[PDB]
Amino acid sequence: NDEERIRIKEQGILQQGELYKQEGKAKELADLIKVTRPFLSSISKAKAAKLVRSLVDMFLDMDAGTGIEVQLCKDCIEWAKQEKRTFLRQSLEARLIALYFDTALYTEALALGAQLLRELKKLDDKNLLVEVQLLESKTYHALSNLPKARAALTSARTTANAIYCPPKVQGALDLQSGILHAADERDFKTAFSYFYEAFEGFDSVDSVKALTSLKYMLLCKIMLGQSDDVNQLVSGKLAITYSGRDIDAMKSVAEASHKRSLADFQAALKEYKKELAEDVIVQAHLGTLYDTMLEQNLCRIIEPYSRVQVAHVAESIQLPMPQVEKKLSQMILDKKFSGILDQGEGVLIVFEE
Ligand SMILES: [Gd+3]
Ligand SMILES: [Gd+3]
Ligand SMILES: [Gd+3]
Ligand SMILES: [Gd+3]
Repeated sequence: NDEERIRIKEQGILQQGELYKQEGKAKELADLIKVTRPFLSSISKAKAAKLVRSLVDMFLDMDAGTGIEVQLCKDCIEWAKQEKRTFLRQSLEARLIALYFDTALYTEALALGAQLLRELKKLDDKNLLVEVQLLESKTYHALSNLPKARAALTSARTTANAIYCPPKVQGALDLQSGILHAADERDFKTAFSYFYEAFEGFDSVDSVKALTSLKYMLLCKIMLGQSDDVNQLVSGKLAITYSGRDIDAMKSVAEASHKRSLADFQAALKEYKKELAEDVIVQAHLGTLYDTMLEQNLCRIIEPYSRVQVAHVAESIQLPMPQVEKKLSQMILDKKFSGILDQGEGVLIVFEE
């Protein structure tokens, strides 16, 4: 009866907290957290955290107002400390770091991260340490500090060597390595391998992450100029399943690339504004991707000529000529093209490769 009426109670609380979340009543849920506190002392420290963690998770998926969200976390952490529930305090603090990150509150996502690690490093069961090291790698990268983001991730993967992780943890580790080889625009080749490991690892487990990895595999393939490969990849038995607007964007960019068409690439950037320009990681490579498209299109226009009017190239790509001259002279300077320019009577000469 008493091993029983407490179990029905745990259900009760979660279920009502669940109901508050659905009809979006943040105030009452903040109250539910405050009110359940006495109760928590009648169950194991371990079952306790489970409950408290579960509820704050409910609060943070509510659009409750960042400040109110952050408050509620500092409140529960405060309470956890003034109650000596260390494991839970720590795991609450980890959830707060996550919140700061998703909020763009990055200097504090570092400050708390800095604290919690000192603690976590001096202990066993490094599962949480991983969470936090990867979270650091994420936040350092969000702040543009590549070395210290690479540095944090190397730790994480080293920690994850002794343990055997859940696929979703593994997955995130491969997504990060993926992101970070790509970030300096320097190793799209191995960046791709991580994204493929990530994809292989997220597939049938977490399929938003799964889609994201695939998408990024495609990005890299494009970025390598290997956008022919893109079809065969999507084609394969497992990828098809993942059809959507994200995949259509990549296929559509891949296509502009194969066709060497800037006009198509402009078209695809604006039809797929959401899937591309608004994707933090894609958006990172759009700048230099834009260059390749311009160059490729220029090469395509130039290709039949051994000597061509700059005005002709300019009408053909539809850009002001002052600009178009400037670009071609840069390609010549940078050994990106084998020709020379008659600034005088407006002509570009092309040499036998
Ligand atoms: Gd494998
Ligand atoms: Gd190939
Ligand atoms: Gd539209
Ligand atoms: Gd004359």
